[PDB]
Amino acid sequence: LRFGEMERDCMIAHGAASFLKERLMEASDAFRVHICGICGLMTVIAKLNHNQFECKGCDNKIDIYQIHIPYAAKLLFQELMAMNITPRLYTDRSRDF
Amino acid sequence: EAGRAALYKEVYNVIASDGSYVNYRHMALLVDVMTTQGGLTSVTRHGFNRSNTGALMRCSFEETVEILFEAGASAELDDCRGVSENVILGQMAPIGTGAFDVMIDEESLVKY
Amino acid sequence: GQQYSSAPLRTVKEVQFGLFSPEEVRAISVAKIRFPETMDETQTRAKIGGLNDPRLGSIDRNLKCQTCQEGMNECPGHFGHIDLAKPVFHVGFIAKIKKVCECVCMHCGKLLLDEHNELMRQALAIKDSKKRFAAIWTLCKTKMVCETDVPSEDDPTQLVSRGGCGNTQPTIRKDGLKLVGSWKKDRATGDADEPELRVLSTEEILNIFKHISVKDFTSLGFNEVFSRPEWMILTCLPVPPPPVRPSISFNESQRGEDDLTFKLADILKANISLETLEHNGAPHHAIEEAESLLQFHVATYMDNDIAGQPQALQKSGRPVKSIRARLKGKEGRIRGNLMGKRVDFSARTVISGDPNLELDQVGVPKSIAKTLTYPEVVTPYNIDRLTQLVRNGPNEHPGAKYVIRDSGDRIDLRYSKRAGDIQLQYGWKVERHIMDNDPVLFNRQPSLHKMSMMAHRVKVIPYSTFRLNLSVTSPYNADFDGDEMNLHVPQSEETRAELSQLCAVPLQIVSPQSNKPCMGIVQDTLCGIRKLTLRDTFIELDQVLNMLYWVPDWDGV
Amino acid sequence: VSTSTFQTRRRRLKKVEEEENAATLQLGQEFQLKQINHQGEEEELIALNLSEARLVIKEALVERRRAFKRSQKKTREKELESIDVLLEQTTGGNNKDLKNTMQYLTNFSRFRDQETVGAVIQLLKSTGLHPFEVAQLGSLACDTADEAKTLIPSLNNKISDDELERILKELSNLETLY
Amino acid sequence: MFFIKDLSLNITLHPSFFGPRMKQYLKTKLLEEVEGSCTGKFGYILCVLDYDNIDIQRGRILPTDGSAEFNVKYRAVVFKPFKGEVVDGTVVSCSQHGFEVQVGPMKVFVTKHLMPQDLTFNAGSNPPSYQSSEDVITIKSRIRVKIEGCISQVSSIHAIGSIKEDYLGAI
Amino acid sequence: KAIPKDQRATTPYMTKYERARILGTRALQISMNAPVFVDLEGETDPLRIAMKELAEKKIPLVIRRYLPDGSFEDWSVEELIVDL
Amino acid sequence: IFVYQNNITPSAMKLVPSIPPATIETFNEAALVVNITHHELVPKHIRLSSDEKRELLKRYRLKESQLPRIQRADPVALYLGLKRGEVVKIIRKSETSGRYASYRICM
Amino acid sequence: RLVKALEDIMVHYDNTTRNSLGNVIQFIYGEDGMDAAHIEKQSLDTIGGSDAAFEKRYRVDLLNTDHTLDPSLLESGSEILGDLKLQVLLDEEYKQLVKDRKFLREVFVDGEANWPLPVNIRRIIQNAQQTFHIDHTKPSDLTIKDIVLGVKDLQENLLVLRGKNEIIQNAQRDAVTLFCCLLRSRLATRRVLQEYRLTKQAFDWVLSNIEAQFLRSVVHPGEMVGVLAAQSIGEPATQMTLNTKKVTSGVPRLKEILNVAKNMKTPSLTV
DNA sequence: TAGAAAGCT
DNA sequence: AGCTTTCACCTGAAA
Ligand SMILES: Nc1nc2c(ncn2[C@@H]2O[C@H](COP(=O)(O)CP(=O)(O)OP(=O)(O)O)[C@@H](O)[C@H]2O)c(=O)[nH]1
Ligand SMILES: [Mg+2]
Ligand SMILES: [Zn+2]
Ligand SMILES: [Zn+2]
Ligand SMILES: [Zn+2]
Repeated sequence: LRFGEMERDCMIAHGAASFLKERLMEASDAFRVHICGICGLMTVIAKLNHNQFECKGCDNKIDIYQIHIPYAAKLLFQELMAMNITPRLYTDRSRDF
Repeated sequence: EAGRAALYKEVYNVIASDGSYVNYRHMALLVDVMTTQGGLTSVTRHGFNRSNTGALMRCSFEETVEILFEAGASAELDDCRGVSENVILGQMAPIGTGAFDVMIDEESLVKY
Repeated sequence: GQQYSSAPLRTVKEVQFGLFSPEEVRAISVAKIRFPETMDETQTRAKIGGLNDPRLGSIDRNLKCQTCQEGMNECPGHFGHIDLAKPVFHVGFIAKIKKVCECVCMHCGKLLLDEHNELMRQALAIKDSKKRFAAIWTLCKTKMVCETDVPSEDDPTQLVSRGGCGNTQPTIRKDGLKLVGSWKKDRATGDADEPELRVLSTEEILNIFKHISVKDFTSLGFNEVFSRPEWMILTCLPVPPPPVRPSISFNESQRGEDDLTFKLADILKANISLETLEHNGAPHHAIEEAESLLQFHVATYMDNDIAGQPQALQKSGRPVKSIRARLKGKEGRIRGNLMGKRVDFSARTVISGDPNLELDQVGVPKSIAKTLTYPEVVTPYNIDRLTQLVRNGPNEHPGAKYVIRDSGDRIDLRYSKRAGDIQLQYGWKVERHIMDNDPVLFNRQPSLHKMSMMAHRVKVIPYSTFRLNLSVTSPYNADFDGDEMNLHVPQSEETRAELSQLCAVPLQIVSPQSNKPCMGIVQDTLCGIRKLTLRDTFIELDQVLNMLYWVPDWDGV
Repeated sequence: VSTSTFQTRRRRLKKVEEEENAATLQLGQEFQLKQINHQGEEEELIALNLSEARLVIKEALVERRRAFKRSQKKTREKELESIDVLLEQTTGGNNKDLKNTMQYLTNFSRFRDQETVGAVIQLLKSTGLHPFEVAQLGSLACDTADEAKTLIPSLNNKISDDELERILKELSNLETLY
Repeated sequence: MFFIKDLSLNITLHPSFFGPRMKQYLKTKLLEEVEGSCTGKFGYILCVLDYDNIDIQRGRILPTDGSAEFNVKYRAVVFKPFKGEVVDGTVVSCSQHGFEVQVGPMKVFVTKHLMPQDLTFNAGSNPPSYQSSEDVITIKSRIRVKIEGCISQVSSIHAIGSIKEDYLGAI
Repeated sequence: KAIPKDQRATTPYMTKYERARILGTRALQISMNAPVFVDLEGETDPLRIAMKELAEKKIPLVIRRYLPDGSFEDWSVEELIVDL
Repeated sequence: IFVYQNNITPSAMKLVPSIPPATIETFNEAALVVNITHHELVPKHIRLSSDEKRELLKRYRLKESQLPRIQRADPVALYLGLKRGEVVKIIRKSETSGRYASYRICM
Repeated sequence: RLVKALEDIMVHYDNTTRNSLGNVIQFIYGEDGMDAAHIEKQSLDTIGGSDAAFEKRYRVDLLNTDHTLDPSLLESGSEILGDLKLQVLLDEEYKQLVKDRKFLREVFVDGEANWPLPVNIRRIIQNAQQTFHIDHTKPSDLTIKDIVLGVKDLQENLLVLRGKNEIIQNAQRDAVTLFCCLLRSRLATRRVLQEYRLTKQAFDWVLSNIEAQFLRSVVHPGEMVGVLAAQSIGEPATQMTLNTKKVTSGVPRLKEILNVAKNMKTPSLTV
């Protein structure tokens, strides 16, 4: 069934923070990517069986994180990337405000 | 400041035209929202959606791709403070239930 | 159900937007993407070491990925690349590319105005990365000459020599995908009367952009790290992997490649024409022809719905669907796949009202209850109850559909040979039926209210309708003239609490919208309440006793 | 999940330069002379001598045994068997590295006592050398100031041949006669 | 060498352990992971110091599962080798190719060529030995090696060394 | 930065959301076979054990109330008034 | 302040920013005929001192940007001779509170 | 449009109303800091009527033989007469009630007395009456100090904003301004004693309830007011259509407004 | 389906 | 400079 844009809105009005996440992720979409800590991209070769994780073209074999995002966003990211845009994802912050 | 008063007067006048009653605060907020930027910032594709809120938040209304192309060009940094950007990322929004963090205190956990 | 990964699990706190550096595109790429040939190793069903898996993502399903060993679910795609024969404008940046030229010298790469001009230092002052560029542009568009010497920040007699280059600046306009200028000229001080009308090559603009000082471009929209202006022009094109452009491989010996798989092939094809065209006996006009064709294919791949008419249609008359169009709202990625989603654990049926239902309840048909499942953790509290639901089966009401071990493997209670002989274990999950008094989210689109979605109490009933209490009609805007409603089931003890503690029908009784209660006594009850409470209305003892008993909390008095 | 440090530096996109490590005291980014203790305060790098180190571990492992039996309420060849006992009690055993480290430290230790090691630490921390040099001068026994300035090439101009030769004489006097 | 580095690990507890013997488990889980560990960044993490005063901090309960993340602030003894470092160690193995020397937790290997020419291999000896016109290097002997280069390798940091230079070799 | 317990300014009373979240948290934890801090007087639903834990103010949870700027105020469920 | 009848030529107006720290203002006689401040909908706007402002900002943990903004050109900002960065405490009477204090920083 | 324009606004832990940027929209939610749910249209008795009727209802003069409270009202009535000290506390009272009236007539200029306000005071006194079995014959156990002072004290406890400093504390006053006007209007000495006929326990219970009832009424930080308000203006606009001088009105005027349309359909001045 | 914000002669 | 030229449109359910 559809939990459309309007349904999301009442869920916000309500404050049901987790319930909104649950519908969007667990009760739907939800995927697990491996991202590089240098260039916040899905570049990571995740051989999660031999515990090796690399991002050649960073040569990073250390600063790798695991993130949970909707498979649509994973898609959206790759889509924008294919159109020469870098949607870099960072697990830390720097601005503060 | 007078512009704001007129803006609400005229807003309220529509709500009360149908006879219906909406509590002051609501219209007051929309009026205040349009007002705060310094002038009459419209509830349009080029009025509010033109402000400095996050790229992912703004892209979720009207200039979807066009926004994301400018995002890349001016190398924008998304706050991930907005509801929308969290919905997109599939993270618990900082809304109601998510506006604060929960912690265990080993101290009290020992007291009991 | 994705496997355990060592990698520390975190959340996104920042999204750093930027542009792909052709150097990055190369580095990150697990292959190039040399052939337009899809796959079929010379008709042999299996991917070609040229397009869609020359290390890439993975088709086949019963085939692990060529780079990471994961395969299908667990394996996001791995990007590819295509070294273009000649640089091409990115269709989106086409305007900014032009607006950048309009601001800088088309020969030396220095800003057409600087700190020596008053209005410029004032426009340069502006803190906003877009508003700065806005003012900078409107100022520099009209400056048609790169100045060698400018009057000093003190006197007009002693003119300060800023940067060099005297060159006249072209007047740019677009011919759709082509940037063409018109240099003012001089001939006996006047002329134009007839100017110099040369078209600006991608490669020239590219070179001028490279020469734009870091300081200069940072004063314009740009950023030396993530978005240099030179990166608006495409040299190395990133090839998206299968997940993006799936091969919908129907039956067996039959393809079903995505529009984008054909558009990239079109680009590949267009590139090899231009590559050999210029390596071989270059008939020069035929190059500026094979070039413009590549600039088009790469253009329409990203955005097919451009102003300059040619719709670039698939050989079926139908236009080729751009990446841009996928993202474009009310359906498509952002709006329809991310802000809105199709969801599991949801039910919809025709609604009809019940007077012998409590306000906060919802009649749920036995079929829908037998379909909808809650994941419960085998705790010493329920350990007993749960085994009985598990024993009960997925076919008979208070029962369960699955048992999920610690081992993260599903037990299909429906078919499993051990459906009886299944002793539980704490920490396991019993996916049980939706039972009486579980919280659920009831909904009626519209959905213009905080109130158009409320949390109810399940009360399983016969017959195929959702049975709601009549007084809770008004806040949904529901009627029973053919109306259907949605029901969503929470999954965590956490999300149940969310519904129960915030979104429940009794909590919603008083509307913040209008500071007045949003539900009341309606229809039959409203009609009969007048009719009952007139001075004239009297009830005989026989009935009084029945009326009394009918009230559930009656004192017994 | 792995361990992090006090050094917070944000290398956003700009990966490298990974300038090699040498005895040009160009140690890691992590192994900076100017490091930071997790109380927020800046602190000089901690480098140890094979004994300053042996005594550190032994002590911490000993106080662990103390705390473990507290929470339970409700001669070189001879020191090797002695340490082997403590490790079997405090360490996970699977940590074969610490076992090897303790045997190496027990056999290659220059100073037997906490008084001796204490006194060594005084003598050496007078010099104003970079903790690495200071530890290496303590853990390695040298005679000629040349023997030293060759093995610790980081010294070279940092100290008078005679003065270093004075320290080396004093260090030799300290060496606990096994 | 042998450093005292201040470090921090992010450990995630399951709610089953939200009892009073919590700090007790957390501290023992830290020592599980961290102690014995080997990173290229900090080298060998051999021993966790000041067990009694390990900094727990408040643990933030994770949004969709009861687990709570603790950044356990700590301090330990680390051994991270470097090029140019002079190390005292004992031989382990011996071949035509060279000899492997045990220096603390790690092994430094010395090539037949990273040795002075006069020191020749002798296969016909129990166990194998490297014989010079003065001294003999064999399985139990002590050596002072100059680390020429390091390789960060999973559970170890192997290295190559020289005994050809002055003031180096057997001792 | 972390506002000190004395300099605290937020509602001394627990927000409708905090209450919903602590009950939801304890319930999820209790369910995940966590240690129950109260006498289950025949109780078997984690959400009712959660309310019981909350009614005796015997929940070891701490609300970190972040402020617009970033600074925050730490409050205990043991100290937050429940007029809700 | 220079109250002009009909116009000030662009020749003359170039002399307006010439003499700092002193500031020059121009008001069209025709605008002044009626006082805008006296109007029903225009409430009490008050200039804040550098100290008053520093405190307002501190007390509400604000960055100057985070403040509701008054335009430089605002009929009231002109009346009061507001300058970029100066704050106005705006006091309106509320149908909800009785009296409400707003704040506007300049642009 | 309204929702996408407001979504990110909510009450933060300082009673402020801010967006994703954290830019202040409102300083205190709905210029009073109250949740709309806990508000009922209450009557500001003080505002209307003759200055004569006002005098009759609120004036206590322990120095005049006719304007004292008859000892039928309270036990103290006999001993209360002529007390200059107490009469300064009532002069204090009546001088504030007058001040209040002049202010109310400044705000609601048409003299409209019915305003949506928290804590139903009418009900509290009504409920106290049956809760305590108030004898509309016998005299009260209250003092003039019991009333005048107790109400003054309750007011200091009606907290919306907490912070210790002028900026915040002065803002606290401002938020509670109108409620207090009503509180004083409905809890004046003559009123409490003649009309309500409350005992001390009754009056002490009325005060403890207004206190609690008020504190319940304040907005909860986290409250998603962006969407709340956007849907509150949004939903009615839909039932204007989706169901069954001459100026442009309804959906088109609303559309005209939100867009901030320059060239409007029916422009007009009201001179 | 019609309304403003770019840029045109 | 002023007219021209240029650039989103309700929610879920259906075949
Ligand atoms: N959001 C939308 N709601 C719609 C739409 N079409 C119908 N409705 C809903 O349908 C309902 C009105 O239904 P009808 O036209 O069938 C009403 P009926 O003539 O039987 O009624 P009375 O109101 O009782 O005189 C009302 O709740 C609307 O929300 C639509 O296109 N969009
Ligand atoms: Mg209907
Ligand atoms: Zn990377
Ligand atoms: Zn792969
Ligand atoms: Zn030039």
